Amino acid sequence: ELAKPLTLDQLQQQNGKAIDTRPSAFYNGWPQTLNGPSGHELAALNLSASWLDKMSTEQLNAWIKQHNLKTDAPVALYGNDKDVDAVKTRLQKAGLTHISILSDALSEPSRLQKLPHFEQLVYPQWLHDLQQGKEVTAKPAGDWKVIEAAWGAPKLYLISHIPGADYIDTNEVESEPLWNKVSDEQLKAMLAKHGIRHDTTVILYGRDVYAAARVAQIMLYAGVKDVRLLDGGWQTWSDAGLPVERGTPPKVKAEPDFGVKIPAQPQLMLDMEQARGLLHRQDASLVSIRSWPEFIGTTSGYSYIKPKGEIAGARWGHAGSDSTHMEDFHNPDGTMRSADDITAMWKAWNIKPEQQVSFYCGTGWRASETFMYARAMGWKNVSVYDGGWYEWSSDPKNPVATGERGP
Repeated sequence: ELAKPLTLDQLQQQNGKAIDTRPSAFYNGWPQTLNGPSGHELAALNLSASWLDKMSTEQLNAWIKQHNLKTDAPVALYGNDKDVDAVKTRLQKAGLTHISILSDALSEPSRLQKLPHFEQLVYPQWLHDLQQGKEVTAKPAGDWKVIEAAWGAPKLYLISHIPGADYIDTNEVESEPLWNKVSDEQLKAMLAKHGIRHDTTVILYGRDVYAAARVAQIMLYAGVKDVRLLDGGWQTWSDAGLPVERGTPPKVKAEPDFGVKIPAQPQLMLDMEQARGLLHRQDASLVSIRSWPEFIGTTSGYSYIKPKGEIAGARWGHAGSDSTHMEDFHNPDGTMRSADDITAMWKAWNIKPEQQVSFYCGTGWRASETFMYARAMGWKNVSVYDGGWYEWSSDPKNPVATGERGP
């Protein structure tokens, strides 16, 4: 059973921590109802009851230690009753000894904290409701498109996809020889074919978030003003049990006139020499979003990239276990991890919002995901260095760092 309830001020006086047991969408800032409260209590941690069946004892234990919860320091939970009880039970089994309810949680909307642009990382019920013609928070200001992105021709999309979702093949936005973005003229044709003007809202999802992210960032470069991602991609829609549609992509009405000159935001993409110029500075960071084996030089990550090693002077931004995973940015349900947590992860390696920051990996997909998360987090000067390791290392004169090493 729960300890004595605590108000936030009592919690602060007793040096405790608040834990928001709601899904991350609500933690991030999505209101649970129209004009409803937006965000989480100050310095709150997010442990969503919905993640518990995907977190082992080890995983929860690591999470407790990584957030500096002391066994006997008060923790005050909030959210719905059932989610609060589920969290309480696991935390008790993990050995926390002072678990209470935060009795005034969410009662003062003006004191809550949120992702500066949480509305860029959407969630399934929002998108269903949008589709159904309901009023939603942060509604698209005008026309909108929902689009699944994956490599190659539609595969899983044919079996199942989000109702009314188009499909983009990532090969429409990037190509040989270097898996850099196709030309400004080719993006113009791709935008037109997918019914996208600069003032069209685009919501992108993939089986893998980074596929969506990559399309997304390249559309932001071109000039689509309002581009967003389904947070956690397809598996969140699947998990929610919402309706699906099947079969080939339906006809989309083309938009032959984009309505501004492409690229409207060239600064969001950096070339080799721009990337080079960030290195060895405190006011900028060129950031490797590659697995640690990539980063130290054990492997290149890619069957088609012979060289091994890292851009010398690049700072490690974390990423995932191999070249096609992104665990270091995901919660157990595949959604973006807490901004406070990403922020501390990057700060430990001297990566900070006040710097000019550019992310890269082997060819750009993982860097695109981190780009979109930093955008949602309010980071004002971020980009992707497209060519990345494949480009960097294709010239033997570029400097390469190797081996285990710290900040």
